[PDB]
Amino acid sequence: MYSIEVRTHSALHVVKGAVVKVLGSEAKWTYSTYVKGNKGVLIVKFDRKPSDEEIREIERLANEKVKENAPIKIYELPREEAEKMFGEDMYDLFPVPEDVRILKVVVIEDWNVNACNKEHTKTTGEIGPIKIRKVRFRKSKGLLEIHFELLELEN
Amino acid sequence: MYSIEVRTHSALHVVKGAVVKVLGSEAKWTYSTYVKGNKGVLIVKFDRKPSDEEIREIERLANEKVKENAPIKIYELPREEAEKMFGEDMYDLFPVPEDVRILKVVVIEDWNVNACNKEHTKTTGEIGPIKIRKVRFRKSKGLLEIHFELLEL
Repeated sequence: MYSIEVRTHSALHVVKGAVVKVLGSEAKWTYSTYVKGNKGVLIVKFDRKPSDEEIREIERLANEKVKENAPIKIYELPREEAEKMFGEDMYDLFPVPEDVRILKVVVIEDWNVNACNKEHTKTTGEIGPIKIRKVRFRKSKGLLEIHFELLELEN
Repeated sequence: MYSIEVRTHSALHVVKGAVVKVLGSEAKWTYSTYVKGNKGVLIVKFDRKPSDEEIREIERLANEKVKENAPIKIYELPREEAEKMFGEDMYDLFPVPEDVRILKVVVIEDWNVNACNKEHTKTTGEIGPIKIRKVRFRKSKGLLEIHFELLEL
């Protein structure tokens, strides 16, 4: 039985994966993230405002991965042997400081790979249904904002 | 008489200004910077590889600002103050930590405004001629790399 913030934290990886599956490689770079209670904000680098349809497909794909109850594997490799095992993709827009040389790369098979040290749930089913509440595109910096929240319907 | 590093530091702001004059608003966000001796690397967020011509125009503009010997004014306002004086423009792609509440905004009139705490030269003339050695565009992250160096003699 995990907290709601650990839940929400894992959802970020799930939503990130769905964002990429719908929008493609152009949206694979995370700019930043934020978790507060059952609310989360994923900001990914992108160039346009997704149509309401893509947004729904993102949400549905996220929720679908939750139902699949896939395992969230947390490897803890070197840096390079993590580097050419997962590649560039495990990093965010702004890589981790060089004074770090032991990465905890969180992975969800064929979905998302990210260097993260926060606490995660063992499987995706423990996250629960995710709902996207607001999508904001910021032309200037070219950043896409995905606001979502975990739901409490018996979960 | 300033060091080479302080000179190079200042050139960054000059080059940044030139980069925006040529490429426009789309390139106003700095991703990161690096100074080593007389070499500098300005990485700005952008979506394309500038043509050889634009690169030259950047370089020429940069050097033109150096000859103008304009004053590099270093204001030091409390955080929320310098916000509506200079606006979002004084920041980089990734803003400064919230645990900072007193900014040193370096400015070059109608050229560039940036929150920086490094040491700068009083005027642009003390920077000297700037030379761009390599421009790299990274499609994936959408970042443009402007490598340059100050000249000697």
